[PDB]
Amino acid sequence: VWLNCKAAYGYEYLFTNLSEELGVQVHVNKLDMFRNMPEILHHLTTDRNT
Amino acid sequence: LIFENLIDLKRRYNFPVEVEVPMERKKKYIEIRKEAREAANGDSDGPSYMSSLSYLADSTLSEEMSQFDFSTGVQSYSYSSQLEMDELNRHECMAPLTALVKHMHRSPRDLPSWMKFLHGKLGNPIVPLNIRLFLAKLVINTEEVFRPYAKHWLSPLLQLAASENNGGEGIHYMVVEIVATILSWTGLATPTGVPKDEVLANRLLNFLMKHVFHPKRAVFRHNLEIIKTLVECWKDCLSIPYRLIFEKFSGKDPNSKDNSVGIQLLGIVMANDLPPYDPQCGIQSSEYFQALVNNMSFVRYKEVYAAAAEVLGLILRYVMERKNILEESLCELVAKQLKQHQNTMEDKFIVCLNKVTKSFPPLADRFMNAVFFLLPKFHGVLKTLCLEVVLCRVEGMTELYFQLKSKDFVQV
Amino acid sequence: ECSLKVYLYCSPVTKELLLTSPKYRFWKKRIISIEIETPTQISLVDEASGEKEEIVVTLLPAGHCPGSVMFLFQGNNGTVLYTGDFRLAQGEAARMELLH
Ligand SMILES: [Mg+2]
Repeated sequence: VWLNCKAAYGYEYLFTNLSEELGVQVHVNKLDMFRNMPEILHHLTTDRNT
Repeated sequence: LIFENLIDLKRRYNFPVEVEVPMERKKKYIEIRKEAREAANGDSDGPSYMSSLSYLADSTLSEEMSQFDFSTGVQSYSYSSQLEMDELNRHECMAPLTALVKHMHRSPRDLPSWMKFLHGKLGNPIVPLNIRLFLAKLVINTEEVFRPYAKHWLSPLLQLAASENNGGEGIHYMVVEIVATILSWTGLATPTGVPKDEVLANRLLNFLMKHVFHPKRAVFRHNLEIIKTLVECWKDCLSIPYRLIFEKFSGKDPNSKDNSVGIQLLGIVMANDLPPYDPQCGIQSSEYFQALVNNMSFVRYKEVYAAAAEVLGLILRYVMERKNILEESLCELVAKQLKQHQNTMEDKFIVCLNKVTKSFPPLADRFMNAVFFLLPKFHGVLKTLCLEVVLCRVEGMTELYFQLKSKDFVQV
Repeated sequence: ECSLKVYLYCSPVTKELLLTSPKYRFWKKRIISIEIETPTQISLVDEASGEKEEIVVTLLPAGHCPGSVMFLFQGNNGTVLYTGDFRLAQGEAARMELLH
């Protein structure tokens, strides 16, 4: 499932809740920006095998 | 044997930390405090907890909107932390056993033969954990028929909770459930007579204050609530672990909120009219109160410096009536920490002074001139806090009307 | 690089999101993050002349994106509010503590 999100920030709620309700981790380009935000970092992944 | 046959004795019973606290889970502790405060004490004057300990049924608007903007997203703490819960209630013989007990109950009082057997199987720490957990759940589901005999069942549940090898790690739902049951039983039986019950309650309190923190705000508030009601019920039986609290509010990190937990624990201790320090611990009075007051220099998070100022003010008010010999040194340290940022930032200074003088008025007599100087330069809530600081000391002032006239009080 | 009293105030999450970008890392020493619902006093000191002016700002959550906050200023010219790209449902304006 692709998620065509135009804005850079604002859709983290959808990502986190989908990850919590499905156990799958959403794929994004960059995630180092959330390195100090544990509740968001553990829901994103750079691997393309998701 | 008959019980070890109908129990697995080998399944790792997963007990997760309850996250989604229901609405009755709060009112049960509310009514527990209501009973232990008037039905057994008869005073009807609940302890006035600090502003940081003011609780609401629901969550604030900031908590609800934090799901989108992540206002609390930045990792500020540093503590290491981690229906599929009632699997014991989903046992084959669980409901039949509860029905049997409820039927046979209605079919200084001493325990009958079956209650004697249950006590021998539960209180024994060598019985496997699964059987003791099943018996605890049975007592929970049938607490109404164990109340007239709760004087005997107090110690087994206490030593089961205080045991280091419990069901799960941390404060899970079984712990809070048995604690609520025991605190509901406190109206008739209290751990005050047998020193074994005293040491069990002390170890339980130490375990509670050891794992009180949890990144989720709701379960953290729930843990603070259960610790609060436990220390309120057993106020005359517990020795406060001041060493753990000291390590809790002494972090020496300007960009962390670790000291907030210790400050809130100290506030819970102080709200029940308890001593703020006992020299039995390895920490002397100098460094203890020094590290306590040093929290007012952490001017990043209000939950640290404002809470520290308020709890310090409560401690000063307490040592004022008790006529202790450390009131002078504490007041000097507080005045020094206040004057340190009286001129640097001057916005945290007024907040800390208002938090201190909220319970210790006699401290504002040395900063009245400073607050009168700062009054014309403040706006918003800061001017209101300055006016409140002026209000806390009005009768003691010799001639006040001239200063207010000079500070354009009428247009204020 | 020619001033010392000018700063950039924002939410801590906004600071984290801004300093991550390499193009904005020159603000690392000039950004002052402010907690939400914490009335702080800002000094509007002039660089050239030693004139100064104090104003009280309060950050309110916006519910828009990580780090989105409001700005509530209180000074000599009254109270003003800046809700930049906010999101509030009906009946939630009566629940903001700092606006009451
Ligand atoms: Mg926007």
